[PDB]
Amino acid sequence: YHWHYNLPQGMERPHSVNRTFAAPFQSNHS
Amino acid sequence: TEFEKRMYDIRHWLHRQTSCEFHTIYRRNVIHDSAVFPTEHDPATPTTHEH
Amino acid sequence: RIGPIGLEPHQFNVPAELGFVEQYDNLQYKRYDWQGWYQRMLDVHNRNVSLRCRICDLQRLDGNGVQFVDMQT
Amino acid sequence: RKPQNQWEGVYYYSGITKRQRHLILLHRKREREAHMRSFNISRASVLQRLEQLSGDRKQESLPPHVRLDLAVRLAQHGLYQQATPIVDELHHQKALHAGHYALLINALACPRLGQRILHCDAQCDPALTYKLLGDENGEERAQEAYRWFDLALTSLAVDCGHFVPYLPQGTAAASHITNALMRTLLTCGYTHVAAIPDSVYDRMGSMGISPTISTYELVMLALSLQGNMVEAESILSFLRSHHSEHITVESFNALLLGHREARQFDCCDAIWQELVDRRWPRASPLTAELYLRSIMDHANTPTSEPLQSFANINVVEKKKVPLVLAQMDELGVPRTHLSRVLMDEVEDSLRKFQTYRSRFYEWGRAVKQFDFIEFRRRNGWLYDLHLMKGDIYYDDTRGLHDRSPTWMNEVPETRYDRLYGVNHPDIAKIGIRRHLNVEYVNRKEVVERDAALMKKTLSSGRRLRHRVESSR
Amino acid sequence: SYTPNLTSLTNQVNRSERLRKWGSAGVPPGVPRIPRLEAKGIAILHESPKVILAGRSRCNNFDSNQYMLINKATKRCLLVDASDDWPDDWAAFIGASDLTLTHVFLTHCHIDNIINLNAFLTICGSRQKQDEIGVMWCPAEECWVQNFKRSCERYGRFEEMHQVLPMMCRSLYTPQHLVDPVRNARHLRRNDVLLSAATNRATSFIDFGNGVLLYYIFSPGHSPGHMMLHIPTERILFSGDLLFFNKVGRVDLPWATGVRLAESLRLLEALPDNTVVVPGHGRMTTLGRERRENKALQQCYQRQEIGKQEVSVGFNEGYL
Amino acid sequence: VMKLAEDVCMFLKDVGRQIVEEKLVAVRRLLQGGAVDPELLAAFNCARAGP
Amino acid sequence: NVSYWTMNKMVRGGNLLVHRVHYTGWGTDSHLKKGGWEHRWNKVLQRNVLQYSRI
RNA sequence: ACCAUGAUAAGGAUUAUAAAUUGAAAGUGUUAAUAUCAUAAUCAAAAUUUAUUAUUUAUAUUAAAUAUGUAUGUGUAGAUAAAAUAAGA
Ligand SMILES: [Zn+2]
Ligand SMILES: [Zn+2]
Repeated sequence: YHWHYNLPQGMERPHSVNRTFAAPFQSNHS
Repeated sequence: TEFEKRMYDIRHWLHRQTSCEFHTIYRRNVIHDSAVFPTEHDPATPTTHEH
Repeated sequence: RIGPIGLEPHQFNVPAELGFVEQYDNLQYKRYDWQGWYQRMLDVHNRNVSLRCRICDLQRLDGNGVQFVDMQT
Repeated sequence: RKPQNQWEGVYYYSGITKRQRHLILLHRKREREAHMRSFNISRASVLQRLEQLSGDRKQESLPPHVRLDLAVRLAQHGLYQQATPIVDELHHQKALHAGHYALLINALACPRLGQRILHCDAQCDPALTYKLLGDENGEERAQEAYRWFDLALTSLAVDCGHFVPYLPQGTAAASHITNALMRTLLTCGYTHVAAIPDSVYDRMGSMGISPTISTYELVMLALSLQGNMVEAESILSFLRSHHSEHITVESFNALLLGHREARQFDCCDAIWQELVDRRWPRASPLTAELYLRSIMDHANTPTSEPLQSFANINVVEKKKVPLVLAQMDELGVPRTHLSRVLMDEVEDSLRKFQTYRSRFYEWGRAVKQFDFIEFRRRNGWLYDLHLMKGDIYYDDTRGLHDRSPTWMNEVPETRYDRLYGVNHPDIAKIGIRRHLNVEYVNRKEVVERDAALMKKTLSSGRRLRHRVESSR
Repeated sequence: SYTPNLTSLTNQVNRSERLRKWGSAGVPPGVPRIPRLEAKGIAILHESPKVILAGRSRCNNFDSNQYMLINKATKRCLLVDASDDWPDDWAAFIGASDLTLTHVFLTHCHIDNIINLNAFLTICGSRQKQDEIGVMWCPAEECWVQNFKRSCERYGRFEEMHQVLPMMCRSLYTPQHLVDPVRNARHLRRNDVLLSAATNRATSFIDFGNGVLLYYIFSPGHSPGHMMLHIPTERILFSGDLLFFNKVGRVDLPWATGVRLAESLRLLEALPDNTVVVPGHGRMTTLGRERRENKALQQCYQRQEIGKQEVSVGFNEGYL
Repeated sequence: VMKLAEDVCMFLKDVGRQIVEEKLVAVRRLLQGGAVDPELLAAFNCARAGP
Repeated sequence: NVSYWTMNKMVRGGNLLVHRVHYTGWGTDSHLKKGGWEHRWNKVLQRNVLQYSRI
């Protein structure tokens, strides 16, 4: 439900979303 | 700048509910141009408190 | 050491320090519609830059041979 | 509220459309056709110039400088066989001199065919141009380069006919032709670039010819193409000790090229950071090309000890590309003097790792975040890697309890609230009340409510105890 | 709720109905545990020379009730629908009153009844260490004990998900395990009672001790196996989910029939009006009050008088 | 913040040792020998009157 | 920036993270224990403005 | 909204055989009286803002009077650094 304060506050797993999905620049304005 | 790039990217793997801010004290050469900012004599009519 | 360098005798080189704060959010204001004004609020609050220079570094010779800062200077 | 992920990066646009990557490939094919068209027009012009001066000047003997001008132009365009009867009669008529022989051997390395190979075939890789020039008669041009070197040293002994037992080996012309020989042998195959530091260099030492700075740089470039870095850095270490005034850029260009072939990317970083530090000799655009290509070869290199469990790790080396391009602005290296093959990969690293202050105030808006999610939802099959499928050193016996008064300082409010009935026989040890041991904000109010509930339960239980046995 | 198959994920109205009920979240917030704050104490509801009824109202966030019958002579206590968010007061109450917990009665096996049943047998079973507690239930509720884990996923009870129910264990009515000859705390539960649907006034009872008999009544419609408790000597009827104050149980849940619930309301018309009906939810009432001012019982007999062969009565908004 | 300060310092120790070492290999090549920049030579011969 | 009724329900709800002190003390900041509310009122002024030599 | 909440008062016990320490102080059980509106079909009291001869309690203003006779509260408050007219029938 949450993370307790006496636990080690490490990063659980890294997230690579911008390198798996290479998105082109899309704007509604010209 | 390779260490400044590595120092700035520590924000992406910090601990839970833990933030950080960066202080940078570096040396930088400053030019005092004595032609743009010249050392001139004081004028004949000096300034007063009314200015 | 970055900064411009003057070779003309009417330009003196002052080695000086610059201290500044850069702060970016990563917990709550990392990205949402509030990130635009919060990051600007962090930059305006951290607008201070401290220009520090020793008077001992100002006591060097100028391009004309005279000292830049003497005792009366 | 459900918490947001703080180790999840901000959704931002780092990529190109399928039309743009097709249009980059379509435009790059047009200029490869343009350099192919530019070479064959000038190659046909020098061949028409050859047949004109052979047909209409059949019996009229040409002046020797016109035949010398056509012989170097034939050798520059890769036509070495059409030039060897011209140099054989010019040597026989004794019209060639010390500078003319070095001009012909330098022309034999073909610096017009290498321009076509660079832009079209080698994909603008300066290391691959030496690898591809060795196929178009690499052994054949090397034998004529050795033959013209023997034609040169025979002519230099006639031209020098005191220092009489030390001529022409002590002159400036002997090393200039020997530097012209090593420059031509670099364009040949692997058998001849290996002979430059071993066979040609010992022959120059056995002949007693004093080398120059261009002698060592071609030997360092020859050892760079072989992949031997322990000997290539040793030559510059000899140059760092003895002749440090004459070191030019090409010794650094050999070492940036050499560690790129040996795939020692940590070494080629230190050479570039050294060149930024000393700022002399000046960084050519060949320095920025050889260093940035070493970054892209390091970035596209897969690792095999984590075996890419999450993503590619070496793609983070493209984050150095905005740092190097900022260093090129102060070194005086123009970024427009980069090749088209490299400039697409440089701007590939720029749109992936660079942002401005105006964009950083607007990149985290929820409209751009939710457009990233829907574009991943609509067409994620087009852009995805997964969808393709004290002091301790003097301490040893520690001094314990040194009468440091904790009562001069004031920390009096360290009261702790434990659960009611730990040793009580009626209250069980295990229970859902054990979850009350992890509670910090309402620690005082919960356990006093818990003690009031347990005291009234044991009171109501024991008053029910006394009522039932007194009635029976 | 149910398994997200292919047509439920490709349906737009599944994404639309989850927007109407829960707003922008789309996920239903569960039914959480009552904390140690906002919780009341155990009350003594009835004292009689034969037995003692002690209860606690609103012990869950389902607004369920927890009761216990205390026999004065045998010092034997019996829990009815053992579902309390804190079964630690109940262990301390039986420990301080010199009582012996022998069986646990269960009217039906919904999540408002057996959510903390493994917690009830563990905590009260640990205190008798310094004969185990039985479970009395009906085998028609076998379909609801298989979906006990599904009900805990929808109502957010993740801590009670990975818990095998004690009534699922091998009892005397089951074949035994053939263990290797080279452990019967979970392998065999000898104290287990399976109630039969053929409930009569003659032999379908539990001898509680000192001459009080607990006649269990099979009354489905809200659930497949719904066993009421009737004490005719004390005018006490544990209806469970069948009858509440001015309302009856739901039928809009699976294995709940409206015409079975109307037949269950007709089988209590022979009991007197001073029978204090003790429901599983809300306030207690009398059976004479529900015969006068309950519209669900009024509609049940009005359709019977005008000639409806299959009278279907039941709620769609109320208690689980 | 105490356990993060052990996590960031060990990160900046191994990174900071690497960047100084690749700088240390550049100083020891600059101390072995090199050619002086003519822009650096013109910087010393820039003032009109010297000491 | 809430009232006293909202602040207790955020404490009793467990949303915010606050540490409880004895109700007759001055907490843990040494500037508040020294001079009270007015001394901490001057310390924020010393941090925000008066530590900078303005130009 | 008529649920079975929760607050009040009262009685019990265990340990100090040390002159050391800044500091010899801390944990565990029973009866009376009071009280109990959350599974249901709405709406602006002081949700809430402002003003007029008028209703108060407070706010300060606010005085004479020796001819005789004369005028005692409960409370409200601040931090807290004295102590034996009542029967352990
Ligand atoms: Zn039910
Ligand atoms: Zn129920």
